Amino acid sequence: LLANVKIDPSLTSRISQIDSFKLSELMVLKTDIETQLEAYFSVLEQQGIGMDSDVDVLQVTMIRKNVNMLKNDLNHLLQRSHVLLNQHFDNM
Amino acid sequence: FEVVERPNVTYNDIGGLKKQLQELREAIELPLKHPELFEEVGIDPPKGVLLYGPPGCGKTLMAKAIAHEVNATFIRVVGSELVARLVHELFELAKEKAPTIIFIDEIDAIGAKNRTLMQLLAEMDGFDPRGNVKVIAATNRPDILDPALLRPGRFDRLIEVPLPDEFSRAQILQIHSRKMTTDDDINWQELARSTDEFNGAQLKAVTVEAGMIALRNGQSSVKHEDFVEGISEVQAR
Ligand SMILES: Nc1ncnc2c1ncn2[C@@H]1O[C@H](COP(=O)(O)OP(=O)(O)OP(=O)(O)O)[C@@H](O)[C@H]1O
Repeated sequence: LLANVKIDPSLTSRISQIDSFKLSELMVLKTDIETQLEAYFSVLEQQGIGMDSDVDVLQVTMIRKNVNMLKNDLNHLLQRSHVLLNQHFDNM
Repeated sequence: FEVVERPNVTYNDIGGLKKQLQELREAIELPLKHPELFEEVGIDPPKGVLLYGPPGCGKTLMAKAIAHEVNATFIRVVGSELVARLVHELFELAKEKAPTIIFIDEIDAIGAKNRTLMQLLAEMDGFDPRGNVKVIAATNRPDILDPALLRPGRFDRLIEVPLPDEFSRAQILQIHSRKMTTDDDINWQELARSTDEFNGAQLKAVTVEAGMIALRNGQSSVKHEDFVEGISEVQAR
């Protein structure tokens, strides 16, 4: 019965730009993605169901799918943030 | 599915996992580099090797490093994202771009105990060993798999790929710190203790978190304190 989730403005737009962002933008993005996931996890706590009636199942099904897509994106964010990070210390 | 012509990942990029990785090379690298020897003595190499273990422990890493050291094409499939036409098409491409290492991730999602499953059994009976296409599968639950997959001539070679032990963790942190200037007084062993029960993925994410803080501080390298804040930061996730 959640309604308290914080919402991620311009996220799906910013997410699709990971490969083209600069490091500072990635830092703000990473923090924002995590803020979103914190909200999703608070909810997974309230049902007491981990990531592993019929309107229950449907929401939980979606909640999970959302986190996974967010995790797959945040993962990409770090893989790219890492490469950009490595370029900084080879630059030097 | 993801195809990589030739992945640029050496064994040098894999922290720990020495015993397992050698087991893998005995099962895939050897019959590839010298298939005749397996015919001379007359024994078939394993067509498929199953890598089971927790996530972010380097199952993909191992399969890419083999594909690298053996100069092969790396073709990866995600098991959940398959949930039969596509399996045939896969192996077809795999034969076409030989040498090829087929990496089936989340195999349990399609191989629990249907159409797509049966297809995979067919495709592996199809191509013969000593051939230059080898299959590697990755899963969490080898218990949950249908016993047809583990029968001989398929995934008949099993390798546990567990979390990094205290020391393996040190390597993994250093490994992701190589391309990154690092102070000489950095205590890699204390870091390994504070990252109890960490995985490879998380340990990489620590190095990403550390180098960020060093950058935010305009340091010319990453200090030991940065890492610990990194571990601190990573812990909350
Ligand atoms: N032993 C290791 N040494 C160095 N890095 C590692 C190791 N294990 C994992 N990693 C890092 O963790 C991330 C995930 O690795 P990988 O996908 O190979 O693990 P996996 O077991 O295949 O995960 P999954 O369960 O998603 O298949 C990679 O970016 C890799 O750099």
